Amino acid sequence: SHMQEQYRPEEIESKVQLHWDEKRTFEVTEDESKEKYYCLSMLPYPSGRLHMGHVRNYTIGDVIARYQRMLGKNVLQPIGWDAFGLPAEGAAVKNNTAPAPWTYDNIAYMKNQLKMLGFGYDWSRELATCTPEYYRWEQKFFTELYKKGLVYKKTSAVNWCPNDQTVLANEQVIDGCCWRCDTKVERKEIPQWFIKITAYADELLNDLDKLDHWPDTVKTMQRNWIGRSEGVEITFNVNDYDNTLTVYTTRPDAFMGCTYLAVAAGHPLAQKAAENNPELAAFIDECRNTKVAEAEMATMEKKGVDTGFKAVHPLTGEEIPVWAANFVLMEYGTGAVMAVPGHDQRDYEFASKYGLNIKPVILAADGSEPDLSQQALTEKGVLFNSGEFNGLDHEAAFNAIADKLTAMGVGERKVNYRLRDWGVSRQRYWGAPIPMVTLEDGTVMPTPDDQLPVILPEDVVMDGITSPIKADPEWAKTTVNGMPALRETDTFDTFMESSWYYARYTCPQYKEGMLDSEAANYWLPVDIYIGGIEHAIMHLLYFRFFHKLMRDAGMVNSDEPAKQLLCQGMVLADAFYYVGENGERNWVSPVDAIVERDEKGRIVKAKDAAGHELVYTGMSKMSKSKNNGIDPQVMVERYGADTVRLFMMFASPADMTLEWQESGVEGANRFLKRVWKLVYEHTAKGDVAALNVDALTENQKALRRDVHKTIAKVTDDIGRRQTFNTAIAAIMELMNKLAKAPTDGEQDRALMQEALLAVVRMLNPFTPHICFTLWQELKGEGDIDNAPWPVADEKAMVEDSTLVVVQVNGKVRAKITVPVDATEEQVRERAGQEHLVAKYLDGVTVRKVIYVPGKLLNLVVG
RNA sequence: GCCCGGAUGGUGGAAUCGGUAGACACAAGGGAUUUAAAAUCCCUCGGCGCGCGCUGUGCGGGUUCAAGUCCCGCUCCGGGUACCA
Ligand SMILES: CC(C)C[C@H](N)C(=O)NS(=O)(=O)OC[C@H]1O[C@@H](n2cnc3c(N)ncnc32)[C@H](O)[C@@H]1O
Ligand SMILES: CCC[C@H](N)C(=O)N[C@@H]1[C@H](O)[C@@H](CO)O[C@H]1n1cnc2c(N)ncnc21
Ligand SMILES: [Mg+2]
Ligand SMILES: [Zn+2]
Repeated sequence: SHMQEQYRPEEIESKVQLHWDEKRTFEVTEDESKEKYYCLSMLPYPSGRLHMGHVRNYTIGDVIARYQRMLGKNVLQPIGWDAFGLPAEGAAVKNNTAPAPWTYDNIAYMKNQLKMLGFGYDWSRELATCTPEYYRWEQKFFTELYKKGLVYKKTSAVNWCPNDQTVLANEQVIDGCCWRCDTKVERKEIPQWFIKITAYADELLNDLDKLDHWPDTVKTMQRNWIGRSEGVEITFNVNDYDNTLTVYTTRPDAFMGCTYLAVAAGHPLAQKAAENNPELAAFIDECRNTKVAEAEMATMEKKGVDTGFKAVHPLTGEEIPVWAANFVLMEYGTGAVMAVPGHDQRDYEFASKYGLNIKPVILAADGSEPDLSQQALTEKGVLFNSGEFNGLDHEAAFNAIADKLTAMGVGERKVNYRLRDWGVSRQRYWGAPIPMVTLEDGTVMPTPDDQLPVILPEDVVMDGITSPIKADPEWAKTTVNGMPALRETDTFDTFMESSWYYARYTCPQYKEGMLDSEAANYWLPVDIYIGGIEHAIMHLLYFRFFHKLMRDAGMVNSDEPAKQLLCQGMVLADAFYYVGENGERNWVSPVDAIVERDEKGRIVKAKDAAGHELVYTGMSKMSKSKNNGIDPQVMVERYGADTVRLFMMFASPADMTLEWQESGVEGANRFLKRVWKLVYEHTAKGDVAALNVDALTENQKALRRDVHKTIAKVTDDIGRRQTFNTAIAAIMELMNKLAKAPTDGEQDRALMQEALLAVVRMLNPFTPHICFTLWQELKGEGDIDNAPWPVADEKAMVEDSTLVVVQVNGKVRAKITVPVDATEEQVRERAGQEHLVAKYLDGVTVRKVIYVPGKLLNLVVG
């Protein structure tokens, strides 16, 4: 029980971290007496090392968790591991191991790094998603979803390197060819399992209105991703072809100006025409090189070839040419469209290139015929050049042609969504196996309940090309309904495990079912959910979707999983690479790469310690993929966890995208030494007297105002705003004022006790290790972790005056202190007494006066 | 391409509901203690020409008494784009 002069983190931090582990401070149960607060950070993929992206996410959470703990609540802050994934396979092959032990090594290493950063997690509720204790229940749930009719199998496009005969990911393809071998990747239609997320398309879209504490950035992204759309599916007939063509459109009003139809590459009409036509056959085989990604679909030049078959326009009775094209999506809509080039900018460029007919049917705003020499007229208006449908407005023209095509019996109104169904089949090893069984009959059915879980074997060896569970034919064998059967070798998408980990944290050792609803509904829904903006759409839409499925199974009460979403900004860093000797992308770290910069700041050249011409790919999010992550363990060993934690929070507000930099860490270490020095000098003098409230000087009253005003600001900045940089900045101001304040008399040292006890509590969320020690030295009640959050004294914060700015034609000339209860006439009189104000008022008249109470006075002058 | 964000001194940022632009820090320069250094404490710090005047928040216009903040048109950079997680 003795404080050193010098602040030594290495001696303090490890000793306090053991105390938290041994006393089980952050381990919690479902306490009915206390108020719950579920503070959830998104669980990491165990890549190997942590990086400053991870540190920002998990400090932000731990700040809120420790803050909410000090408000007197039972705070659950869990931590787990999204263990399944693609990187584990490639790394296992490269390092000559299996994917399982590689993943458990990386979990072990990262568990240490998190513990040394001192995040108050509930380690008794730890989860690894690659263990069968976890994935047994999602398998069991998948079979339940099949029996409800929410699962179905269909053919879907997949990236396929033809030589190796393996399914590649989107990341594994680069610049057309495959990243291993010099051979072009091709689209391959392959049967896969899907879950009907479109069944909950409206509910996912509509419930965004109820999420008031989610940011509008994420909500509007999810609305646009789902893309609910009311329109008409119009059917056609073809001359020398039996099968009809159905097309979707939101603009049936412009149907009479439909000069041609565009068709997707993988449409069954195009296959019939390609038998005789040699150039059309070459176009379809060229569309094999089209990648499975919407980025490369639209960015490329919109090419096309005439099919030959002429579709009959049902209303006009005219033959129109069907065309193949590489900008028309297969899975969105039917496959084909009703291309109106006169009133669509995408179709206009297609019609202008190939010289197709451009028919105008919609009048302009003024009632005049449109001018379609330069561009299309996307706007909606009155019809003309459309037979019986002339004169009608957009609302009438929508209904008229819809009622006509419903009456004719070759058309119907339909609610189409952009949202496609969630394809969950993957053909890799390191994943939870899909519980489906193909019998010797030929019939497919779910794996029965007694045979679950379908355990993935960890003890294996991988060649790299084919999966071990696929390669060995003995694994698939089983016996269902008293006959031979072959279970599904496809494994789940890793989003499957991340779509219910939040629920399983409430009851992670529960052997009887998927969720213990007593425990689940106590904690759920999640109060604050903290992740990257990267997961705005993909994960967060599955996350919610899965909650609604679990609700309909009677597992959980709430309609939504998370109350508040806090999407922190991506921690950015530069990313370099060089092409290998066999076309393999070797990403070099920024530390290794020597760089020559521009005068503005941009990068021009990029060498490395070896000597390769590196390819600079701009700033990008820290990740092991691009090899630009910065390990915090170097800075933690040098400066301490608290220093690194405080710097991450001080550099920018949570939601803002930060470019990572080393310059700034020294300011945090200097600040903590100043806090340590002020308490050392204070406590060394001795104990303190009781504080006399109404016996202070004007300096002492003003100082105590700034103490309680900081408590009000820091409470608002942490609680409501999550602007931790301004909260920390506010405390830095107070510490500078406390340093200058003399602590000679008993009233000053009594004030300094209240100040330091307040400042140490306000810093505890950010820098918990140093504050735990200083709390004992200031002689507070128990541990700082469970100690109460400071409440500001409204009597202490009362002002006797306020600053008023004086402007003359919107430009500041003087500044004055004025009493709070002061009229506009008193402020004008005081403002006139200033010499810089009266300088510009002479020779001219006061035309208009603008006065903001207690803030600003602007004099408009002629 | 499409959807969603971002840009403020040498650098990260502040200004919370249209109202003092640059709080709080880092880096740099000079001064002070110091056996020299480390460590600590001071001073200066957007630009152009003074105990003053104009100008200044990525670029071009606009509204207003007042714009970093609101409106219209752009540039550049990030995130997602359905098999990275
Ligand atoms: C639920 C599941 C789908 C999550 C998934 N397992 C996952 O994302 N795993 S993880 O290892 O990549 O990250 C864990 C957390 O850290 C954030 N993060 C990652 N990189 C950065 C960065 N450069 N900057 C800021 N934050 C980053 C990320 O959003 C997440 O909250
Ligand atoms: C006045 C011009 C009318 C225009 N010609 C039109 O009908 N466009 C379709 C519809 O209006 C819109 C719905 O999002 O996208 C188009 N669309 C529908 N399905 C698809 C698809 N599979 N691929 C590309 N676009 C599509
Ligand atoms: Mg700049
Ligand atoms: Zn290949």
